[PDB]
Amino acid sequence: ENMFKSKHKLDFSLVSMDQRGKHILGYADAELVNMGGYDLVHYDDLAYVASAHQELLKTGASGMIAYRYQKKDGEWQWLQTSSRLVYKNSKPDFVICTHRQLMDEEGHDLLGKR
Repeated sequence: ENMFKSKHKLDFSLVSMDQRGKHILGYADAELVNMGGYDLVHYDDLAYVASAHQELLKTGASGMIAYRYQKKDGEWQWLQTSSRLVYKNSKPDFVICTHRQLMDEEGHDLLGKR
């Protein structure tokens, strides 16, 4: 359903985002090129995304229960992301992420459980 995917480097910087994700967030391709992994992450969620970044690179998978990504209009879009390392050859190559939109009341309910 309203789930979208995005490709990232191992440092979490954006490589690609599907059209559904760009419609939800409101950004064009030129606005997301060479965009850092924490660029649009809410200040209150920097440490949380950072720890899931460490779990991802050490284990190969990670799950972010609820965090905030700033939309182009200024509003905050709560997300629920599942990250995984994709292997080219037999080395970690890039990161694939599967997100899901969350309502404001839903993301704030998960804030105390993440």
